[PDB]
This record gives sequence, C-alpha cells and structure tokens, in this order.
Amino acid sequence: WXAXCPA
Amino acid sequence: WXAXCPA
Amino acid sequence: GRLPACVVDCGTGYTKLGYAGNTEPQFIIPSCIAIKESAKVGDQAQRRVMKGVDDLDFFIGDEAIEKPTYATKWPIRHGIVEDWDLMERFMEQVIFKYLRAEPEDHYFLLTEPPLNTPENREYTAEIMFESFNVPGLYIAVQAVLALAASWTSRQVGERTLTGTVIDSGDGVTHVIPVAEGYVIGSCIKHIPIAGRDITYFIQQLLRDREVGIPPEQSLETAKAVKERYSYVCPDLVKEFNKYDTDGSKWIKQYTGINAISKKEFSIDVGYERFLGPEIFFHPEFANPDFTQPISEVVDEVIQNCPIDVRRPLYKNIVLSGGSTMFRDFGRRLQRDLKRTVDARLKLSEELSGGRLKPKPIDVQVITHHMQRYAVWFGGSMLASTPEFYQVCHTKKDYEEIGPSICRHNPVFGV
Amino acid sequence: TTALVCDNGSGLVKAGFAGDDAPRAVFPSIVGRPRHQGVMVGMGQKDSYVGDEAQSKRGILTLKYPIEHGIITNWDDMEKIWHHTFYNELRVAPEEHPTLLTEAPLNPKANREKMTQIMFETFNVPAMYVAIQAVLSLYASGRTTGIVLDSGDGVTHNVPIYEGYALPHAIMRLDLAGRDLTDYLMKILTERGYSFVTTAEREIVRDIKEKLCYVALDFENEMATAASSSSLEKSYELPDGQVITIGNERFRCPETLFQPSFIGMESAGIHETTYNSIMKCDIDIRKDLYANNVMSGGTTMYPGIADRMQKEITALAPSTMKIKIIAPPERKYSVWIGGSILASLSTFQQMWITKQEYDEAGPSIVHRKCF
Amino acid sequence: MILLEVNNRIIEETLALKFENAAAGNKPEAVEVTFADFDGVLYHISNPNGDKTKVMVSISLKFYKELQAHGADELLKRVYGSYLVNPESGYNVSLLYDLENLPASKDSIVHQAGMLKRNCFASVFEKYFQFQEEGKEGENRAVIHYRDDETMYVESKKDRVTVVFSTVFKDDDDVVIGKVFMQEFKEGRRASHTAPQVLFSHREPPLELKDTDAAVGDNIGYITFVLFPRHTNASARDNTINLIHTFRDYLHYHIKCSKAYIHTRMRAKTSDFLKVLNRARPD
Ligand SMILES: Nc1ncnc2c1ncn2[C@@H]1O[C@H](COP(=O)(O)OP(=O)(O)O)[C@@H](O)[C@H]1O
Ligand SMILES: Nc1ncnc2c1ncn2[C@@H]1O[C@H](COP(=O)(O)OP(=O)(O)O)[C@@H](O)[C@H]1O
Ligand SMILES: [Mg+2]
Ligand SMILES: [Mg+2]
Repeated sequence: WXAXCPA
Repeated sequence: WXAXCPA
Repeated sequence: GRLPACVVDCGTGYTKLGYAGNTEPQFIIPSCIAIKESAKVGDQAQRRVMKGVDDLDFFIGDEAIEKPTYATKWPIRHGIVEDWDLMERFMEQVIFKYLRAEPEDHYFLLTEPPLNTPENREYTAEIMFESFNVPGLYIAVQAVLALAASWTSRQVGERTLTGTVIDSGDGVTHVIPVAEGYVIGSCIKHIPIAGRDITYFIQQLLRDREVGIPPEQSLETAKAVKERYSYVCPDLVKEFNKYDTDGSKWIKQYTGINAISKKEFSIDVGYERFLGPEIFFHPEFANPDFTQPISEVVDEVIQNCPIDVRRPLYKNIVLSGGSTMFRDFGRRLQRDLKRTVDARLKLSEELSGGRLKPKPIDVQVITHHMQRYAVWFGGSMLASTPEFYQVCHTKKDYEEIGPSICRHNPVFGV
Repeated sequence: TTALVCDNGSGLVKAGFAGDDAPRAVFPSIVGRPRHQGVMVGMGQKDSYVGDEAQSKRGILTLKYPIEHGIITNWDDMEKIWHHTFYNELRVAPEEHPTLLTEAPLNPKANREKMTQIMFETFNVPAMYVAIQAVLSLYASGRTTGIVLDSGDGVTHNVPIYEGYALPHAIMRLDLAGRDLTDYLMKILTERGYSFVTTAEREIVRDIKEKLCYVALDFENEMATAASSSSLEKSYELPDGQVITIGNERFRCPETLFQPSFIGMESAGIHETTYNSIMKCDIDIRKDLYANNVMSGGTTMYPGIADRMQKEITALAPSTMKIKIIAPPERKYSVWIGGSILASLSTFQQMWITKQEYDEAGPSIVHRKCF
Repeated sequence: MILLEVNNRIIEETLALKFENAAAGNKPEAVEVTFADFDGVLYHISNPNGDKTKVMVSISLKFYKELQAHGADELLKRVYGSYLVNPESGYNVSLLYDLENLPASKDSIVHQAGMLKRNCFASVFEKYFQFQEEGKEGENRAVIHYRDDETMYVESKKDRVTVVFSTVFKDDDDVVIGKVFMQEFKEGRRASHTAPQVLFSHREPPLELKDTDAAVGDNIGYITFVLFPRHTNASARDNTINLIHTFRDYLHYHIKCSKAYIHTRMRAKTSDFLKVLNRARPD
C-alpha cells in the first residue's frame, strides 16, 4: 500500500 | 550454527 | 575477409603466443629478455640510459638464453611486476618480430592474475592505448578460458557451465569456481606457492645430497621434475622407508650434458621424485607463512557459496595447468575431498537422528589434454565471438575518461 | 475462436485457453537479476532471468516478487512476466484472442486503470475484462449461494453471495497469507537451530511447508504430545544432503491463521472474520450461507483445515442447525476453471471491453464495469 | 631488431616443427591456421581436403588485380618451381608442398617460402628495372596502392628509375612525431657514400603525381628515392627491394622505439626530481 502496510 | 553458517 | 584479432597470455612463466581462430598456440617462449646492461655503479639515477641505438640492442625468447654477455632478467614475478619497461620492450619485440601484427588494425586480449592490482592494469592499458594505439582492448581472468577449453574433454555439445578451476602457474596457482557463467567474487583465494619454488627446493636439496654438477647448469639439472621423474604419494613415511630399505631399484640416474666443456656428468635420483609434487598438499615445507593445504582450501571455498551451487561444483573440477601434470594428483585430491565431505555429512547426520540415508555426494576429477595450456583456446573463442568486438573498450573511452575503463575487477563493487 | 484467462496470483501465475479443464502454463512469479559482476561473455548471459528459469538458477540471483499482498509494486516486472507468458510459453499473439484478468477485492483503482491502459496500449488486445476470483470460484463449483474463503498466497478475503446477487457491504480482506506464514516458519526454524535468510532458502522453506505442514485440531493436546516427542518428528532432505528434523513447527505455523497474535497483528482469525461477515448479512440468508461454504486458494490445502474450521464455526454458531464444509480436491485452479467457464458463456460474449469504447470513454470505464 | 626482417618466422617455425618429425612414418599432423603480417594481408595454411599428405599456403593480397594484369610468369618458374597451383582461396597465389615426393632440401625451401610477400611484390619492380635495362621502350608508369590508404607510384624512364612514397598517419598523436622523423630523412647523408638522393615534400605534391590518381590531400607527405644503376644492378637489387618494402614498418617500429626511449629518459629524470625534493625531510 502507500499508507499503512507496505504494498 | 548447526545448519546454515558455521557456529 | 575480416582480419582476426590477436591472442596473448602473458605471465611469469612461458608466455603463450599465437592468433585467434586457431587450434594450436604457435609460439610458446619464456619471458627471458636480454639487455645491454653491464656494471655501472650509478644505477639508481640512470638505470640504463643507453646511448644512441644501443637501447634496442637486445634479443628475446629462447635465443636470449644463449647470449652470455648480457643479463637474463625476468620482468615478471608471480604476477606483480617491479619495472614494466622491460615488459613494454618484450611486447613490442613480440608483436613486430614474431606476431607481425599492426596494433592500429588489430584487437588485443590480455590475461593477468586475479590478484593483479588495479594500478598495474590501468597503467598497462594506458601504455597500450598511447603507444600501440590499439583500437580495442579487453582483459579478463584466465579461469573462464580454462573452463571453456575444458569442454573439449567430452560431450562438447552438452553445455556445462558450472564447475571450478584450480590453475597452475610459474609463481601462482589460484582457485576460482564458476556457477553457470557467473563466478563468486569473495570465494577466491590466492596461493603463493607454485611450480617455481618447488624447483628451488629441489635444487637446494640436490646441491647437498649430490655433487658432480656445475653452478651454471643447475636449472637444467633441476628440471628432472618436468620429466617422468616425479610421482605423487598417498603416504610419505611409507615410501621413505621403502627407499631407505631397498634403495636399489627405486633410485634413478641422470645423464645430462654439459653446455660448456661437452663433458658428460651424472647424478642419481633420490627422495625428490615425490617430495616436490607433494609440497602442493604440504606447502609448509617452502613457505612458512602459508601453512595450509590445497584440498581443504578447495572444500572451504566450495562451502562458502550458496546451497544450490555446492552440489554441481564438486562434480566438475578441471585438471588444467603445467604444475598439475604430476601423475596421481587427481586421485589424491579426489580421495581427500571425498573423505572430508563424507565425514562432514556423517557429523551432520549424527546430531539429528533418522533411519534415512542421503545419497552420497559425488566428487570426480577429470583428466584430459590441454593441461599445459588452457588459456589460449579460451582467448581464441573470446576473439571469435562478435560480442567481443562490442564489449571491448574503445579509443574515445580512454581519450578523456582515462585508462580507468580497464579497472573493472570481479571482486570489487560499490 | 477462444479467449485466454490469466490469473495474476500473488505467488503464482495460471494461464490457459478458454475451454480446457487444466491450465497450460503454471510458473511462479519471479523476476530475478544477476547479483555478481556479469563477468561471463560466452554462451548464455541475460540481463534479467525472470520466469520459470529463475527457479532453477536461483542461487546467483536476487529473486523479487513483483506483486506484494495483492497490489503490484513494480510495473516493469509485471510487464516482463506478461510478455514472457504471452510469447515464450503460450506463443499466441495478443491480437488473435482476448484476455481475461482477475484481481482481489478492495484493490486500489489506480492498479486497475494502469493495468487496463497497459493492456490496451502495449499489446493492443482486441478486448478484455476484469473479474473477481471468488465469483469465478463459485462458477467453478457450480453453485449460486455460499461464502468464499479465497486464502491466496498474498491476500485472504471473503465475499458473501446469494441467489443472483452479492453483498458488497459484507466483504472483509485480510493481509495475512502464505508469505507471512513462510516468514514465521523461517523465524521458528531459527529458534530450532536452522538459519535461512536469502530468497533461495525462502523457496526452500516454502517447499518444506508445502510438503511437511498440517493443522492441529487441538493446539494444547498437540503441544503435550510434542512434549512426548517420539512419533511426530519428521526429516527432510536438503539439496546439499543435510537432513533437518521438524517437530512442533509442522502444526505451529498454520495456527497463525487462527491466531494472528503470533505475528503481532491486532486482528482476528479466518473463523472469526467469516462469522462476522455472515452475521452482518440478513437473517434469512444466514441459513443458506451456513449450509454452503466454498473455499479456494493455495493456502487451504493443509489436511484437517476443513475439520478445524467446521468445529470452530459450530462452536461459535448456535448448536441447533447443521454446518457443512465443502473441500473440493482441485481448489488450486478453481479460479482459472471459473474464468474459463465464464468466458465460454454465450451471454458474456458482449460484456467485453473493446478498444473503440475504451478510447472514446477512457480508463474510468472499467470502474463502472461490474464494480 | 633494427632492420625489420622479411622472413616471417611463423612459417619457418611451423615448417621446422613439421619436417623435423617428417621421417616418422604415416604422420599426417592435420594443420589449419590463419595468420597476418604487415600491409594488411592475411595468410592461410590448410590442407586442401581430407588428404593430409599435402599442405597448402595462400595469400590475400590487396592489390592482387594489378599483379594478375601485369603477369608474373617469371615468378612461376624462377623461385617457385612445379609446386605452385592455381588460386583457391580468393583468386590469390597459393602454393603447396608435395610430401609424398622426397623433400631433399630443408633450409633453402623454407627460406624461399618465407619471403612470399616480397617474392610476389618484386614481380613489378624487378620487371620495370628489366624494362629500363633491356633498352625496351619505357614501359608505362604504374601506381600500386596497397591495403593502406596511401599510394605508391613508380616511373621507369631511360638512364634512371624513380619511386615516390605517400605517407598517411591515422592517430593525431603520431602525426607530428612522424613529420619530425621524416624531416631529417631527406638530409642525413654524412655517413652514406653510394646512396640515393632523398627529399621530403608535403605541401606541394610532385609534378609527376598531378595526372596520376595517387594519394592526394592535405596531411600527406611525399618521399622520393632517385634510382641509378650503381645501386640497382643484379647484385644490389634484392637489398634495395627489401629496404623499400620494409620502409613503412621500419618507420613505425622506430617511432615506437623512440617513444620508449623518451619514456625511459623521463623515468630517469623522475629520480633526480625526487632527490631534489628529499631536501625537505629532516635528518
Ligand atoms: N610436464 C610438466 N611437469 C612438471 N612441471 C611442469 C610441466 N609443464 C610445466 N611444468 C611447470 O609448470 C610451469 C609453467 O606453468 P604455466 O602456467 O604455463 O606458467 P605461467 O604461469 O606463465 O602460464 C613451469 O614452471 C613448469 O615448471
Ligand atoms: N500443497 C500446498 N500445501 C500448502 N500450501 C501450498 C501448497 N501449494 C501451494 N501452497 C501455498 O499456496 C500458495 C499458492 O499461491 P495461491 O495460494 O494460489 O495464491 P492465489 O490464490 O492468488 O493464486 C503458495 O504461496 C504456497 O505457499
Ligand atoms: Mg600461469
Ligand atoms: Mg488468488
């Protein structure tokens, strides 16, 4: 992901 | 170590 | 009708020479170089400064040995070179007289030991680009050339890139593994002992164990090693007592010819038939600093690389190099490696029980031709590849960036 | 004449023709590059060995997964894998046939728009579509009502469904998946005495888990029986020949699915999430959802998982009805089978998205196409 | 080496290695090697077919067409006897040795084969000298440009012969060095008694080359050697031919030798500079 978690 | 690396 | 490039394998010992796209190195000559030096005393502020044309008044090659008024001075010493002016003189002499190749319209590939410092490579490349004006240049380690030459042993069509090579040399023998074209940089070790100090030990022992030879013709006497005169020995003391017990049939004799008075001189052959070649697995005899065997070094270097590559590597060990010509070398190395690896496997299995039985690790040593020279064919295939003409560093690269283009090394990176 | 269905799985890629009952190409999503100097110049060197080969020569490469937890991170790697699968393996030009793509629910719209734009621009495919793995799982299972447990390698999600309609407001997506299990397995294998760090040993541990892992009906009882460790330990043969003995780790890592607190995630297990999702649905459809529970994905092949899930759901749910778990033995390729069946449907021949309408409208069209 | 040799020692060495074991039974020793020498010409040694009893040598002369047009019937029987056969590789002279027949001589034949390039090159110069010697009407001047972009021209009139050289230098580094080298060529005469006149010209090409389409440009010098019978008779012909043919590589090699000489001198001076510097460190 972009915010929260990686991906 | 025992498996992987020496120690 | 494109001109072939030029293949050269410089080194401390007999320098290989010839052209690409050929199946035999035409010229194989020592590194001996003559010079018109004599006895001046001012030798550290004018080494030579030969007046007039006397600077080039020097021979080269096998013809340079039989000139008893100059100085035979080897420029190379186990890779590292102190003064490279002699190297440049030798290079010009060879390219012109022997090769007869115009540098401005030819490509030169050169080989250096892996331990060669970046400075030497940079400055030799600068010298080449400045004087010879060679359009292209390329320098690479000799291990891959040996691996490529090893394909001729059997099943050339069967591509086999993995393996490892332990090459010999007049002053260096190195260990380098290959993992499907890509070698490991950190898993390389340099061995100082080589096929020269062995002869030093041979002559040192002979000068006391026997008499009847002249001081001048010593090395020719010490070259019984290159003959059938050295066999390796699974055991040391056993053969020692074998000789000290019978000492009649196992002893050989020498019938060399003097090069001055043409008077025959003979000496017997003793314990040196095996001790010399045995020094490889017991380097402590000659070099006190390096008290470390070879086979265990091989297993250690093969055990410092990823798991997936350990298995195929042990299966492919190439017998290439002059110092490896000794008989039964492969048997000893294979047996020692098998013993140590089996012991390691048994120790690993002991700690964790199980009724299983892992398939035994297979270690095989391959004996083939090309052992004396395994770098020349690699260079020939290097030149024959069109991609070589594209990877080779160009003139403009050296024009302003400098000679740093040749500074690439396989054990460096930032 | 036919269409191609490609499933960009978080850890594996499935592709094949529309109509076949089995995929024609099954290789992991690996895009590896050499780590060493690039020294050799003879016979075969390539700048980026990405694909099936990568697994064979993984010992000198820095393997990196292009897709992470269902969301693409490197577009160059994904385009490279797409090109490889289309040309080297399938050997079918994109123009000849259309392509079908699937993705997990609750994914960012940016990924969908970029994928559609790249597919329409680079390969100029005549038409394509975007769907959901769970609905294709339903199609493969030949059922119209149930709850999907699509526990893939990167994402686990559920989507309640009813006859002829879905419930988009009761969709739960959990980041926990096979990769976290592999990381935890590596961590515990370290506590045993065996160390594994690089990606090659990551693949080795993945294989080990695939071969010697199972779920435990009761955690405490299994731990006690492990205290009497004389019948549970098993041995595995490494490529180098070393033998590794695995005991409690066989049934410890799978329990992370039911106990996310092991990794430190403040969430709930798959059973709790499914219970919450079903409860959020209408009362009447709860009976049907309980009576039908479809599961799919490569993370749900552990023996005994179905029994444990059934026991947990029955314990949580009221003990007055019957709960049934359906575990087909081919759940690995259920998504691909469903995609193929959907493509074969006559009515779907018009739902595709063609180049003309895409160009005139824009990338936003796919957003309104079946959500 | 000071005077560049004309005998390629590669053929000498390989033929010596082959013949020293010739009297050892049915010993084929299949050979297939490709070489290269000055003037940008490629050699080739390879058996004609599976029959290894015959070894063949060939050339890839750049200006071969001029030689064929002129006709070298003299060279087909004087130096080379019956062991010369029609060209195979690229329409260029190729010879072979018949091993089945006994080879009586060992050194003479090897030496004769060693000078193949000059042996074929002489076919034009010696014939022009014969034309001017025989009293035949002065044969038409000819221009012979070899692999190098430069050109060679010769005029054979009565009472004397002429030769002019065109020089081209590729790298900018060596242009000035070669200019300096050839500047003093036209003047050094205090140690030669029976030697020809020498002159250098770069700005103004000689009037002889105006009509001829020889090397014409801006950064091209010219060298002419005047020829007279006192140094072009039947006795001093081979030496002059060898000197002129080996002129180009001679200049090149001595340029490199001068470069090495200056390198050595500067290396020597560095020691003096360091000695001067060492005055700064304390006792
Ligand atoms: N048949 C042989 N028996 C024993 N030693 C040999 C034999 N051939 C070569 N050698 C030794 O190996 C050395 C040459 O190996 P080589 O690698 O070709 O030198 P370099 O390192 O310059 O390439 C020689 O010093 C020689 O003593
Ligand atoms: N036989 C197996 N046993 C346990 N896990 C498996 C098995 N085969 C695959 N897996 C796991 O399931 C994953 C396969 O990817 P997958 O679950 O199908 O994600 P997706 O559903 O998006 O294709 C792998 O990460 C692997 O860890
Ligand atoms: Mg060597
Ligand atoms: Mg999935």
